[PDB]
Amino acid sequence: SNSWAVAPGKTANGNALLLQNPHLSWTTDYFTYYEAHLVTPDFEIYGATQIGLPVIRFAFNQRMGITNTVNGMVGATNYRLTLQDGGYLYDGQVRPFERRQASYRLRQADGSTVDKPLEIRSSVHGPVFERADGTAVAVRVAGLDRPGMLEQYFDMITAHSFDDYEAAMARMQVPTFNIVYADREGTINYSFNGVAPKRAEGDIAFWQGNVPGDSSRYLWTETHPLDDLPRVTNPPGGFVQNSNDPPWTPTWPVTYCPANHPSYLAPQTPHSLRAQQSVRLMSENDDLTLERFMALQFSHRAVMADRTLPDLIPAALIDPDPEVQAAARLLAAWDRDFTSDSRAALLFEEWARLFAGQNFAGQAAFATPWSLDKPVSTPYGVRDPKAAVDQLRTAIANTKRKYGAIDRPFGDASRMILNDVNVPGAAGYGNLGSFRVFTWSDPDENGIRTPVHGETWVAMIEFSTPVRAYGLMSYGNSRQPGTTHYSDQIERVSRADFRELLLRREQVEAAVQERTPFNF
Amino acid sequence: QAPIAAYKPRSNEILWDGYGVPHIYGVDAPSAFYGYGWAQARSHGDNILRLYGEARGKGAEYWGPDYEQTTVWLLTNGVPERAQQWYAQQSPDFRANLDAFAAGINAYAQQNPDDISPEVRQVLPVSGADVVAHAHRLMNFLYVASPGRTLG
Ligand SMILES: O=C(O)CCCC(=O)O
Repeated sequence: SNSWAVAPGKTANGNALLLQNPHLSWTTDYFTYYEAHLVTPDFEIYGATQIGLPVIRFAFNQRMGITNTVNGMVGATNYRLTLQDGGYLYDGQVRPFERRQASYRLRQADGSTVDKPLEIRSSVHGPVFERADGTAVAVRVAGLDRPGMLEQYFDMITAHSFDDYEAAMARMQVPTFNIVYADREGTINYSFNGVAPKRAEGDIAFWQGNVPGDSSRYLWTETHPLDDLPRVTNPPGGFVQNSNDPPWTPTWPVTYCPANHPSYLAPQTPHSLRAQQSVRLMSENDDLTLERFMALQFSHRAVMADRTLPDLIPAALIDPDPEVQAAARLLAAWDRDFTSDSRAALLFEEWARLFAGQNFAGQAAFATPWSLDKPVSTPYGVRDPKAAVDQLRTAIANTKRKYGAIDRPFGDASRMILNDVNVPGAAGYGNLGSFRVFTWSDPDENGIRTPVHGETWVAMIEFSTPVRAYGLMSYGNSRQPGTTHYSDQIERVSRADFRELLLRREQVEAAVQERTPFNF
Repeated sequence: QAPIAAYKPRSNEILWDGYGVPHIYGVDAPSAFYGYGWAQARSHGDNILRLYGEARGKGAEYWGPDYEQTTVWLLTNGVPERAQQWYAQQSPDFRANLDAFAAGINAYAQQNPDDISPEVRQVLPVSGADVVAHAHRLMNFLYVASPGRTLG
């Protein structure tokens, strides 16, 4: 997921700019976004949200707007229990478990339902589960006493000022997410939100693993107020952003650093290349227009290539295998952008899978390690070019096997197929540096692949008066059997041809295709 | 200077555009939420009902084996019961909007029984607590505490 908020001073017309760009699975049901527009005499909200939610998480109206990315707030703890004498050892003594005998019905293949017993054991920590390996784990989830999640989002998106907005956020009812804000008043904001347990020791990595469940020493009970969390408002840079990267480069120049917060809040790992493109695209550009802003969102740079090809190519060219040489020349001529016509893209990917692991996040193979002091220009280079060339050798085999050739056109193999619409793909994996994202699936017997996750709801809003907004939903606004609104937007996505989002009554009335009057 | 004058809807109606995007207009909050619930049932009714069913911890009951792991995960963490509590702990105003949302879904299924998939019919009628349950499952037992990280 990507998120951008531009301050007036950094734009041409003087109105804030906002980008809603959540990345989620295209198939998981509870991750499906829906686009809607609500209007009553006292408020207006437009935007997308996961199906089933009565409130719009990615919203905007004539006054303000927000967006969300994943920050992974470690809001729960998995404790390893030390079983002993029917109970579990805690603070030197054997404590008994809380036991409740519950049950549920299991539907049978014949239509009937068998009654199945379910025992629920709990430690002072929380519910206990037994992993397949035999490890007894107790999960303690923070914020179970915050029932106002839905109303907080509702009050946040209907806020009449940044002040009211923050006040709503301060209730700490939304347990996670990075949230970005922007309004017609000119304020932009980034907030590493969520309910974080107050701890006296241990870094995030410690709390992300199995914490010892045999001592009150690790039993947290309180949570941090909104003021303890990393946040940025109107920074000197004139923008804020987050692309799932740790909250350490929310803007440029930064307004804080890791040392300013407890070490268990977020990680301090190398920022993905997409995240880096994000910081560059915003900081490097000034006097932005809505159009230019939109154009920047389409960025699909093979950043990984700029970091490795200068070292890989020369090394490959000296290899005796003529095919490795040809591959080297093919990659050398590539403009390093994931376009439909790129004959080198697929090949580069395959090598990347080996050079940096399947998820493309591996760091072990760079000559210069990542550094927060050079957050958008590291890691760099190839550590062992000889090895890398072997990896390329293997990649050539893999590319030919998967696609039938080392120089197959990216867009010929990468397709976006919904119902009977089959359009050419572009852009790609975020970890390779592509900002606009399409996590392509493995190919089928014919080398064809489609998006498994990536761009879903995408909108860019300018808070002028009236506001101007554009957007697109990859998989349409409906998945009900036989609907014509599932595959009717993917063709436009393939051309980055965005729809103007209609907020004004007159605009709506002009585009209405169906009227459903109702009464409650 | 000041935002463009807001629209004052004088009747409850949904204006759908060419892409299936619903523009829900209500004379008040509850009305708009009802409209929102109707639209969602229209566009994603089957999966919403199924998910709501799971949030009740009825996954194994309604659809068998393939939904049993999630049922155990949600029951052991008392999600469906906590959803009842959270629902009851809502401010009267907002609880009214949630009731309206569920009513909109029920209403749509009522007026369009043919659009609802057989397997998820038994879920109906849905309630405000169901809306709370699902949201509670999505936030705390999917995003924050996934069953994968606990079990491995
Ligand atoms: O907030 C959301 O809707 C989830 C998507 C964020 C991400 O996965 O980065």
